[PDB]
Amino acid sequence: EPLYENSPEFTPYLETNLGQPTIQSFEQVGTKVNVTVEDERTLVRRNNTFLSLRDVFGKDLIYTLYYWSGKKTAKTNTNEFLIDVDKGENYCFSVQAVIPSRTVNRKSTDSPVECM
Amino acid sequence: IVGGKVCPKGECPWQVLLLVNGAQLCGGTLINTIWVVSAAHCFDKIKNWRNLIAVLGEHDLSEHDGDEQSRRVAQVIIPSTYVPGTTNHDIALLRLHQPVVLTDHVVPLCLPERTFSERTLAFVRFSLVSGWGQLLDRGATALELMVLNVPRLMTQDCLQQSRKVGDSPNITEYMFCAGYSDGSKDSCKGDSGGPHATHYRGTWYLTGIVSWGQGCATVGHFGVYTRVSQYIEWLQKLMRSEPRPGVLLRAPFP
Amino acid sequence: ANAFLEELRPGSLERECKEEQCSFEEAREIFKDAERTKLFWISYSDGDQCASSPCQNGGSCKDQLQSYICFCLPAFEGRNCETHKDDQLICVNENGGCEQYCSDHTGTKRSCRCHEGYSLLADGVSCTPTVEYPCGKIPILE
Amino acid sequence: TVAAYNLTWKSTNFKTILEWEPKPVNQVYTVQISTKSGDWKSKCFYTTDTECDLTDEIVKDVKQTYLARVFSYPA
Ligand SMILES: C=Cc1ccc(-c2ccc(C(=O)NCC(C)C)cc2C(=O)O)c(C(=O)Nc2ccc(C(=N)N)cc2)c1
Ligand SMILES: *[C@@H]1O[C@H](CO)[C@@H](O)[C@H](O)[C@H]1O
Ligand SMILES: *[C@@H]1O[C@@H](C)[C@@H](O)[C@@H](O)[C@@H]1O
Ligand SMILES: [Ca+2]
Ligand SMILES: [Ca+2]
Ligand SMILES: [Ca+2]
Ligand SMILES: [Ca+2]
Ligand SMILES: [Ca+2]
Ligand SMILES: [Ca+2]
Ligand SMILES: [Ca+2]
Ligand SMILES: [Ca+2]
Ligand SMILES: [Ca+2]
Repeated sequence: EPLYENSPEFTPYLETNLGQPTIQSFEQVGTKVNVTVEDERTLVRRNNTFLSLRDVFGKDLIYTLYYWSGKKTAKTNTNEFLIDVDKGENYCFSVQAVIPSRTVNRKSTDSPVECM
Repeated sequence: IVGGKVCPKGECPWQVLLLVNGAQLCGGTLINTIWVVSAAHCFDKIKNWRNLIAVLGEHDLSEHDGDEQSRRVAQVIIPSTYVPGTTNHDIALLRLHQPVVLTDHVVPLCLPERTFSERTLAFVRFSLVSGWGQLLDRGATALELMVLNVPRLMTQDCLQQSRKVGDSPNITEYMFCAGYSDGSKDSCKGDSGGPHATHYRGTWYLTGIVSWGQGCATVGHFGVYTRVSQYIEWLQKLMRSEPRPGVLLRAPFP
Repeated sequence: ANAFLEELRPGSLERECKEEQCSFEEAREIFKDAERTKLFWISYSDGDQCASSPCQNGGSCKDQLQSYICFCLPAFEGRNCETHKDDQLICVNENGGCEQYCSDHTGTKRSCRCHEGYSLLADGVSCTPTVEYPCGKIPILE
Repeated sequence: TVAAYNLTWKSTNFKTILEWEPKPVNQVYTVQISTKSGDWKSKCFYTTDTECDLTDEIVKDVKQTYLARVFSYPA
């Protein structure tokens, strides 16, 4: 028998790192701003099509938004935030993927910061 | 077999029963119409090399039906390297006096090539082991052929994972571990000589022989099987060799 | 960037860290608070590890923090999609797709064989019985 | 021949890479992967590398636990 070594066990769904999110866009509707997070593709393929992180985790996945003098936060179980803002003030935004149910590797890294 | 199920009549058709003057001795495995593979240690204490019968198509030891065929064992071939009262090189090749007749109930297990076995069969996790041996370590033997699914381990993992014990023989390269274990668990006394059979892409191969264990189910212990892949060339060379005149024959290995 | 002027013009993050490319202070001339500056700086200063075009064989590169991910066309794998799956048809790889025996040949393709009592079909990998009771089949289920 | 060591899983968005030491000297590696009750599947055959992409296996079912092992052979 050849010399061999065993690896640690690995459960992808629980242990794969979440990648860096990006912000697709933001739009204004009077006092309200819509922030859309890009669906990040995974290497899971359903029939010659790469699935998104939402397609794989569904309701297990949430996105957090930091915006801004401190910081405010918003959560969404979709890819969209609808936030209230003050008129004539310019805001900056950043998002983080979170899987609350996890014990390790719960949070992605923060997205690039975008500003109005 | 401990913790196994009945093998439905016909579904373990290469199981052999060996008797010496009517008494249950060991299991065996039919590999063609005249040749049976068993364990060397099964023959250590024989001295009636003509009271030695093979039975094929057996199921229920307590009723004789039309599927049973009996044959006299003409010859028992073991390695010269085997040593009675030890565990290494624990394999026997048996020539039947007349052929068996192949039926829905009596079919050989395929002996594989060495490389196929080492490179492919070795990495199929679960294989079946079967016999009429003890249902419990203590306990009694089975009347109906019993069968069990066991997972294979590489020796490094078998050592690192077996509970350590003062006077257990070494696992050699002519052996491989079962079983896991955890007590549920395994095979047992009286199953010896019987097959460890591996399924692959629609066909069944002999990969092992029931040999020994530290008792049964074996807690912290695994079943140990003869690593058939090491003996394939030796089996093939003897199966084409010319019958010697004695019953017991020690042929050189390798 | 900052020309003779330019800078005359007050702090923008436009036309100053992005239509051009900024130093860590042009970045706090702007954000003032520093969780906030670090937060911007982490991603800004990281750079595109995908610029070196590491993904081969038609793969697409997605940028990460101090790393990347290659997405591969189906016949490829590897960190950089460097591995042709089609060149891996060797007997150690799932027995070569052979149903029974596999034979490796340097110079040429792997060839499949069958046990006594079977012969090889036309598809080149499948075995079929040439006798009534071949080894290793259970008649009462076949 | 030396056993590989420091077997490490690198995974991001299911892109899953096994890494180990050491750099091989007159020895090559083969990798095997299975589920807890499945067959061992061979990957990255006779490589001189110290990594193996296992993405294509693990994405078959992301909820399974997998075990891997690295084999050392002399050249
Ligand atoms: C290699 C030497 C060796 C020698 C004799 C015996 C032996 C001793 C006594 C009896 C017995 O009590 N009589 C009943 C029978 C004859 C009908 C039977 C056997 C036997 O051959 O199986 C065994 C032996 O127990 N093998 C064995 C096999 C598997 C496991 C397991 N997987 N746990 C544990 C043990 C091994
Ligand atoms: C392309 O650049 C990456 C990092 O940006 C490097 O790791 C690769 O070797 C190169 O081909
Ligand atoms: C990025 O993804 C890979 C898989 C290919 O489809 C490329 O053409 C695409 O741009
Ligand atoms: Ca009977
Ligand atoms: Ca400028
Ligand atoms: Ca400037
Ligand atoms: Ca601009
Ligand atoms: Ca400019
Ligand atoms: Ca400054
Ligand atoms: Ca400036
Ligand atoms: Ca300045
Ligand atoms: Ca980057």
